[PDB]
Amino acid sequence: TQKRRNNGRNKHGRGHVKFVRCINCSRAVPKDKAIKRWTIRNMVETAAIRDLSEASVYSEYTIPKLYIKLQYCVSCAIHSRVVRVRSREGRRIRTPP
Amino acid sequence: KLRVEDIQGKSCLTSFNGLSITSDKLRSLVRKWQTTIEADQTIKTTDGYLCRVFVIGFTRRRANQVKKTTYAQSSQIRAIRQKMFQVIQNQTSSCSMRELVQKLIPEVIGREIERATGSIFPLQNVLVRKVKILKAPKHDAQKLLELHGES
Amino acid sequence: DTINAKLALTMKSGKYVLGYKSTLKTLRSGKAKLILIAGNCPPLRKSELEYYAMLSKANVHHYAGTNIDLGTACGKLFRVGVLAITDAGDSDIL
Amino acid sequence: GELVFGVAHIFASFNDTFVHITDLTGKETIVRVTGGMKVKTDRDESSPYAAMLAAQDAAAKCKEVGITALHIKIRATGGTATKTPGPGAQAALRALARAGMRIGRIEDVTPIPTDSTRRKGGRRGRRL
Amino acid sequence: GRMHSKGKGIASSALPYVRSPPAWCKADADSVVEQILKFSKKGMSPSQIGVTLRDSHGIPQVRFITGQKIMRILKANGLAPELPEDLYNLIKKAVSVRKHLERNRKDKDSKFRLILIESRIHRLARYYRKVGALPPTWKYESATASALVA
Amino acid sequence: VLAVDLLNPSHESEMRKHKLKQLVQGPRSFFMDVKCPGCFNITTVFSHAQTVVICGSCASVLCQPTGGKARLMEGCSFRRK
Amino acid sequence: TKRTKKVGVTGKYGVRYGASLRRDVRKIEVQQHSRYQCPFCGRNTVKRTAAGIWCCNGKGCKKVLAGGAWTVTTAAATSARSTIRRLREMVEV
Amino acid sequence: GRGAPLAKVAFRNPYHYRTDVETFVATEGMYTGQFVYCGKNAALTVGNVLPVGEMPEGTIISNVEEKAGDRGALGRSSGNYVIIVGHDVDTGKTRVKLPSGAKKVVPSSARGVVGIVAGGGRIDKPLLKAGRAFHKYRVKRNCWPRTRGVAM
RNA sequence: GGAUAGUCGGGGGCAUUCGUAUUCAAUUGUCAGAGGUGAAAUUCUUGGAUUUAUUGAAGACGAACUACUGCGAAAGCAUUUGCCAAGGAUGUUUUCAUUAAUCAAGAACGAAAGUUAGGGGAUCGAAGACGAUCAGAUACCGUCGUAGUCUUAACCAUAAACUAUGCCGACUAGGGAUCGGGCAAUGUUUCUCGACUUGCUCGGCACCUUACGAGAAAUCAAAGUCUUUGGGUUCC
Ligand SMILES: [Zn+2]
Ligand SMILES: [Zn+2]
Ligand SMILES: [Zn+2]
Repeated sequence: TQKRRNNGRNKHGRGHVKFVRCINCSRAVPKDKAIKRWTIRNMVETAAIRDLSEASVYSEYTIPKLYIKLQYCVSCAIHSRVVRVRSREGRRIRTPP
Repeated sequence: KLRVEDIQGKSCLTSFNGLSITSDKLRSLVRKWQTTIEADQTIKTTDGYLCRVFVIGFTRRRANQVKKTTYAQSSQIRAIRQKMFQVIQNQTSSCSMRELVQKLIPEVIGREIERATGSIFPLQNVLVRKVKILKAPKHDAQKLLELHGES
Repeated sequence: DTINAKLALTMKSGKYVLGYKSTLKTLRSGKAKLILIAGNCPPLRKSELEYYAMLSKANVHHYAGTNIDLGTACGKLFRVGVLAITDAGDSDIL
Repeated sequence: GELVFGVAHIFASFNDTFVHITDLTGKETIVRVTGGMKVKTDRDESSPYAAMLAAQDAAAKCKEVGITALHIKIRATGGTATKTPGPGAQAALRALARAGMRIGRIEDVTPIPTDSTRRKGGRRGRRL
Repeated sequence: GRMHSKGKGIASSALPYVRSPPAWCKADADSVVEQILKFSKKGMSPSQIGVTLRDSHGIPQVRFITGQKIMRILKANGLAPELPEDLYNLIKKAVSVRKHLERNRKDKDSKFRLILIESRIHRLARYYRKVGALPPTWKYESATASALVA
Repeated sequence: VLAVDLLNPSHESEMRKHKLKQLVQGPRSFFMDVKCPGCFNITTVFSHAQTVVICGSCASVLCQPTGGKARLMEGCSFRRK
Repeated sequence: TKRTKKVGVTGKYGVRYGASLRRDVRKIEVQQHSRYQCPFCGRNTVKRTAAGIWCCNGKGCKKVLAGGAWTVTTAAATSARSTIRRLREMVEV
Repeated sequence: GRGAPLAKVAFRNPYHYRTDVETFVATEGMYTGQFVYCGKNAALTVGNVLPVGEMPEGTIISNVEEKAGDRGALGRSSGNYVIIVGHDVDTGKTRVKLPSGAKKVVPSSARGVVGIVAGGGRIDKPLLKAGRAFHKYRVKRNCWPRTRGVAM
């Protein structure tokens, strides 16, 4: 029974896709079949901005930030709750929440 | 990057050992739904210096563009990289390290390349991401002595 | 276009001769306007042919390709070392 | 104009944290303190509390040496690894700021690979 | 469908319903014939010359005026090539691919393309042999394909 | 819909259709006559000409072969018939 | 007639020396005794001699080429010539 | 007794009315009647002899001198070559990579022949019998065959 | 089918340029732990461990841009540049005129792993080596590490080699995105053309709704036009 029309991943007009590695476990996962998530974080805590401003120079200069991308396999994404099992009708909703 | 060259009475002189943009800036510049053009070139200045310069640019959305695509064809990318090449030679030919850096602080390369490449694609945020030196002269003792010593 | 094309136009309506002895005869006569030299030619022969064509005011073209490729473009089963075109005919090779 | 600047290469990993204070050049390191000697259980080496203690001990050592201003350079494992700052980097940075030392030029120097060699796991990962 | 491809392109030319020369085009049906003969004396392709009369000379489809095709006109006048145009062009392409293959020994894609061209040239040769446009003994040669093209 | 005059399609509908998909297929090109900006001769050129046309009098390039219609550069007036 | 399935030129060796060794000798022997094109003449009249000497027959291009033991040119020599040419062209300017 | 071919090259004596015939180690691609050039100002062409300090990095050479004037020591067997790894202008010395993988520093005046020693891959072919081994070492020395020590 | 014009493509081969990452080597500043795990344990480290600074070497690999996007008959193809051969679509009042579809047999290509040798061997890693683990672990876990992963020349011939869906031809409903081409805009913009937007059309990758229609249903624009059963043709 074909659960998903995509068969679990988006791939059309192609025969092979270069695989990548997971993060929590580092499993072999296809590039499209993986789960891509964005975690844009700051270099300090929300409560550490005041301490940094008191103990910084350069006239309260803008604190930088870190952009990193995470690739999760199916099992790790489900376990880490970044991706969860949905109902049959709700599976088709590809729009992010 | 500043390499220490000479030491003279509890004071060490430095020379330009290269420049690069920070990782935060580079990651902020690179984004999805756009095309990035990267070009490099090994250039020889007036004196015996070899420098590999790296320049990265990004295509610019016009304004009223509706599609979130704004890509560029491979032929257009090659033409832009050719534009990147001819402008680098033009702006570094008759320039020493003094004049090369002097054009480097205000991004003269970027300002004078966006106009040239505007006939192919708008482009934006064209910056010299890195420059690496490879061949330094023999300690440049007399040249550094003449250049420095003020105050 | 290409020299191979232009040679293709001249073979239907044009005067050309093959080989080294014949091209020397055409150059000595003076009716040879164009000479073509294969890439893998003897350098002494190339210098002699260039000297002959310089004296006879004929054009010299040492185009890319060995004598096998030249002969194949010439329409022959054998190897051709040098072409002497005395009349292009209806083409614009000259 | 009475500020002298050093460099703190804060190593951050999920298993341990390192506080490495040098001058403006990475050479001639003033202090090199790991988080494994402020606690003795071999389990909370990367804990924020242990990073708090290690960084403040380094801060006291730097203060007695005579180096107050510190440029900050956080670096994770990098390469083929998690590539995320450890839990102790934030605590170490907070302790350096709290101990009376000026913090400048926060930067990340995590080594990025251009699709480097394979990583351990054997195409199935660290299956648990 | 494409003979040796998955494409389904339908690009072609739609000949007009009219079968007469334009009003101003007083081609007089003989100056064009002389122009065609001159264009064939050099040895240009019948398709290429027909393009030249369509673009530069401004001549309509040559049949509507001369009453005969380009191939038929030159055949009647005697300037008939030894081989058909499509046959000669395919042999040229096959020869070029084999010359590239003998140099580049690690091009399996080019070898596959050569095999497709060899299949196409053989089928066309078989049709021409059946139709009688060529001598019955016209066995295509791989070693003397250079002879056949030129 | 369910009642369409296929024998006599709309003129606008035929225009917004492929040259082959019409009721009767036909060319969409045209032959035009061009005069040199500084001469008096006439030349017949094709809309989708593949080769560069050279005027017999003192003139520049008559047209530039593009993918579709040939580019016209010089200041000439063309008549379509 | 085919006259032989596998051994080819090696068939002079009979049943001895081992099949794998016989096949390895067969490939190299074919290369050693194969004709090659003369880059200066074009004729396929280049024969091996003394494992490194290659001579062209005929009344022309009587030169002797210094090549490999079994082939006129090897991959290492071709790559070396290519990189030498690239270095020369990049050092002339 | 040598796998690689040898090249007899005739030069012109710069001081006397005479010609000198040399015995270069043949480089692959060399032909009789070819013009070879030896000196500091020679071109980077296969078969020419140049100082190691006058050549770029990564070039493949053969018959390389360990010291300037010993007339060739390194990379002389068939199919072997030496790669110029780098240079050092101050106290001019060139770092090279030997066929065995060793890295050697030589003065930047030692001469080397651009190219690879002719003879290709000779050891790829099995000797296939004692007769070929006998004939190979007959023109070399009395070292074949060999009796095992445990058999004595 | 063959030309011809502008193209287009992460299509193929050869040469060639760049990138940091990993490991290793020298030297330098320093000393107590470093690694690892859920917790450990093994191993190495006051002889200078880990970390950090300079230089060099090795091979592997092209992150971010990387997309329900592109190319190739499939397997597969992602750094720059140059050369060679080729390919589809589009435009065309270009040429021949049935030259076409399907394939038993017959042949080319054919992931990864496996084989023969040469070169090369950084990381990972079959086999294997140790230490917790449960009653037994012998397997998962941590470190090391063999064949292997790279390339050259010869082999084979299979996988969930998948769209679990043979190929060619015709017809069949509504929408919006998307790649390539072409046509039109007294529309915007740019130091003669390019970028953006809109409309039409052809050729692809697809998506949402609906089910006249099909099915045992899941579902399907084909798996529809089939008890109202027959367009042509291979495999099973
Ligand atoms: Zn995982
Ligand atoms: Zn004109
Ligand atoms: Zn010869």
